[PDB]
Amino acid sequence: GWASETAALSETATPQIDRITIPLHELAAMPKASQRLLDDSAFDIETW
Amino acid sequence: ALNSAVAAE
Amino acid sequence: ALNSAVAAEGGYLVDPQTSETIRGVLRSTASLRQIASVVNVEATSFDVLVDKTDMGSGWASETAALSETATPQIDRITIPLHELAAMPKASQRLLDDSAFDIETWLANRIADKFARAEAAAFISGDGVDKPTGFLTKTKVANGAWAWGSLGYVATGAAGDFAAVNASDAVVDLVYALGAEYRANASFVMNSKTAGAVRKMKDADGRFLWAEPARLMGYPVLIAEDMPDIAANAYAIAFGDFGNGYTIAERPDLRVLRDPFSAKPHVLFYASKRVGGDVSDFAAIKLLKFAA
Repeated sequence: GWASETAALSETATPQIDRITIPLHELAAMPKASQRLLDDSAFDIETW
Repeated sequence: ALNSAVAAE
Repeated sequence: ALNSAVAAEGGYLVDPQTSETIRGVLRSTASLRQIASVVNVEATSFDVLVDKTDMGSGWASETAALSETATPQIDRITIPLHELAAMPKASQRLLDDSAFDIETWLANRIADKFARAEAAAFISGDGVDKPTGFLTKTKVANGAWAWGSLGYVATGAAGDFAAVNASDAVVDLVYALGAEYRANASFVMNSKTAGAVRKMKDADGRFLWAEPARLMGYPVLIAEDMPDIAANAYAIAFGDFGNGYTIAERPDLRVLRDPFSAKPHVLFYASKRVGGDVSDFAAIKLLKFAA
């Protein structure tokens, strides 16, 4: 508030804070590749 | 004295 | 830029000049401090050591075999040294915008009010929390005078001076006070007992008493705290207050500004501490109006 030349001047306010939690999940993919296919093909499927 | 609002004080 | 009389046509340019120092009403400063014994003391109390009796002398003969003689007994009177506090509340917006030095103005005014308020304690103050004045000191009629009391002489009629002869109670009040105490002794009255004394006159209409306004060659302290002429009042006192009344004090005016409790204000707390009662019971006589 402003002020009154004759006032109690009470405690006004204070920011009530909030905590936001970033949960930090994991992102995972597991593709299955055949041990035949990974060996006999000409293409580098392991890096593809 | 007291406050500056009311003149007589 | 026309005339200064009307405000609109150039009357706002004239900005009236304020005073140099903020004045005040000038109340009575006659406070018994200039007639009593002020002692600086940094303690809780003050103990005067008086002698309530005297020794003995011999006039020893040529062949006398002189024996013992008296040696006086000694009274300790304790000055309690109470404190006197005042705390006005002043606004910070005033103190920042109020070009007069408001802090030292309140200091002057608090010192004035303390010098005025300790006078009533010096004169008619009681025991608790303030100096015990000389009026509240268990008066015992003169002639039957012992050490633990103040003497008085009585005027006669109940609410006035004596009808047949006046100015006699005053003069045997003077000559019932002791020879050495009258070297520097003073009357203490107030401003409307002094008026009633000056209004007394002889049978012809001429007032019979002849800037300190002394009475019969003795100075007069115009107090404002002794009672006026009542039925059993003690309106006029007289004596050697420089030996009779001991004021004990600290000669400083302790000021603490308090910006925290009253938060938009400043709240100067100023307090000196001062005490005192009678020290020599023979040095003050009183005027009772009883009989």
